[PDB]
Amino acid sequence: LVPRGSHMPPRLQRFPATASADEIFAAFQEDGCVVIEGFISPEQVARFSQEVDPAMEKIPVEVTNNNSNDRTKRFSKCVIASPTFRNEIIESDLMHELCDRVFSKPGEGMGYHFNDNMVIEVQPGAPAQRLHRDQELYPWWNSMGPAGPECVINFFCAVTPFTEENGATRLVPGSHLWPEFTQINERDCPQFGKIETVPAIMQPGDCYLMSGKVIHGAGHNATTTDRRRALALAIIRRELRPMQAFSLSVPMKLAREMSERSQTMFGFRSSVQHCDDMVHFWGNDGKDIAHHLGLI
Amino acid sequence: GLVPRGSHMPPRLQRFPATASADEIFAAFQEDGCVVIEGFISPEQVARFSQEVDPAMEKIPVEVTNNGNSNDRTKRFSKCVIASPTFRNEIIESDLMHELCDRVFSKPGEGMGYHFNDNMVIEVQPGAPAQRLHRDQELYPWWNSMGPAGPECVINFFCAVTPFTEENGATRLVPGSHLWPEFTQINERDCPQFGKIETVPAIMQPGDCYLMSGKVIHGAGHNATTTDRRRALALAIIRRELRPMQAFSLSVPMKLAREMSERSQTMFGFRSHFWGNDGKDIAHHLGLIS
Repeated sequence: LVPRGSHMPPRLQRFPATASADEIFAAFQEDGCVVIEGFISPEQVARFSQEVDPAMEKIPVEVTNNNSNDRTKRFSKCVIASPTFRNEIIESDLMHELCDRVFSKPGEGMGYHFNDNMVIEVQPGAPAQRLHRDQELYPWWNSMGPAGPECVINFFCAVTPFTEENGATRLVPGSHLWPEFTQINERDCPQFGKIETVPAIMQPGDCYLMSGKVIHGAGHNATTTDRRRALALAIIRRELRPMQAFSLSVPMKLAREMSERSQTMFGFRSSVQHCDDMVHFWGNDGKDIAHHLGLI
Repeated sequence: GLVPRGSHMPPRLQRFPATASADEIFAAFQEDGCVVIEGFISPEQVARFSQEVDPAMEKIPVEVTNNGNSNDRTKRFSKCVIASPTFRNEIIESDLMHELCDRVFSKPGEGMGYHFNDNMVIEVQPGAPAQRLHRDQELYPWWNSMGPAGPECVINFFCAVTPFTEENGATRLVPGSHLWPEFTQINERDCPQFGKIETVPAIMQPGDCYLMSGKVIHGAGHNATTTDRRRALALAIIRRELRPMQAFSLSVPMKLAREMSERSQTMFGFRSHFWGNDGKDIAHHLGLIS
């Protein structure tokens, strides 16, 4: 708390992973983003960081003369690398309940799947990325405005601490409700230069859940020694294409050891949509693709 | 000229030979939302395709349900690559199809902006009820909310494998419905025009197709015949950002994938930055790049 008269920056609500999902969903609806403390346990986060570390050592640091991949290591093969990720982290019931509240329709099953599973290590000195919305990946989505449905949501987990100085993500709460969704540039955004943000200060295992409609951007890692790690669990709706071809690069040995909802998340199993007709997305001539892969 | 002077002029489908300019076909497609391409598939290849899928079509039982869904007295079959050499080696390698797909979907400097949604043999059986009027892009349920200012979602190259007649269940198209100001469900509750919606049959010979926008209202007609099984081949093509209805890269044998050109590998998801592999083309891991 600050002296009376100080300006108050935007509110980023926070809940323990033990709070009711409806009370966390309620804050997600208000602000577009919410911090879930203890989403991952400190021992699970430590084990995951250690389990992906040898792959992360082999990634070189990309340094360039301009970007968002400037001094940032990126690694997406978490299912292959980390048993704690594939056995425990993706199996968070709180994650899946919130995904259902966002994405799933009645009588249709899982309305969502994985877009990506990226580990990020932001090096000391890495610059701050432009303000943007994640749904800009699906370029038509902004044109539907705040009345549009959700494209994507992110559970952005802290693996090491997120501080203001080591570059914690800067969010714009309530930007999912602005009347018009433009790109954030001088030409297109009238608020440009005048958009107040709030960092997502978190401890390891905390995550923020962020709508694809919310304006955000990574902060500058101003430190001397802090290599800030994050795990982005990016989840899209059933009808959108994933940025990783998990079902073609994850081995069937790991597919056979997954639960049915994890197979669905990675495309080892289909989902049934109802269109006036029950339609399989990602199916096989009227059957679940899981039959053919030997998973039923 | 076309209609007797003074009469109401109904909707009509422009027709082009397959040797016409893709620019001339695409102008028609933009004006009306659909266009016939005569001879999209050659007579010899159409015949070889039908014969190659016939055993797959024979092992498909005929439902007689009266439940109003799209499978009542309608056979549907999506394993054309696996079943037909002519399909995978010849029919999908039409330069005109890709030139048209490139004008609908591709942006400069980003490669192919499209891939396959489905490859479906649709054989309407004698007696089949008419299907509901719909837009194909209702499969991506938010798209209608964007209106005619929205971008293109899906297009289908709907090819006649056997003749399409007014009497055997030819599709009834509503040209220009891609420009109506509000895209709603086509039913009594939601559509003010319901019951006063002008359609046209797509009359076609084996090898003809119509290219149709996902924004166009259409529906199969009733097969009033007693023996005419109206066989069609629907090549559905979507933006690269959208999920296919078939998991073609998990069901098509790698043996067939290695015989595809690069562009057909891309159509089926054997080649990729969507659908990638941790920063690299998935075709590397699959062993398809040399």
